[PDB]
Amino acid sequence: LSPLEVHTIFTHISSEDLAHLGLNEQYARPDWMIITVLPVPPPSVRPSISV
Amino acid sequence: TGRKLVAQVFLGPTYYQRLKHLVDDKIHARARGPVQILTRQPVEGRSRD
Repeated sequence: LSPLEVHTIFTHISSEDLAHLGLNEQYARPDWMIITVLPVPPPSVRPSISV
Repeated sequence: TGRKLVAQVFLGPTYYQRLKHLVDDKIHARARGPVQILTRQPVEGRSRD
């Protein structure tokens, strides 16, 4: 199959439908399961070093 | 005092072994010391300290 295809179908999902299931048309939205803007945590969360 | 002890003592030589790990190596005290970089909590034993 693919991701772009799935996401598209989800986005089309009816609003009264998004609630019909264990989803949240405000917090959790199937159309969110797919990444597109992958976030980037600040170094503070990562490490470094210098010999 | 010089008083005899009521009871009799079992006095008699033997050899004891000077064990390792002395005290001045085992005392530890912290107070706003260095901290990890990643977690930012306090370092582990040793170091300084």
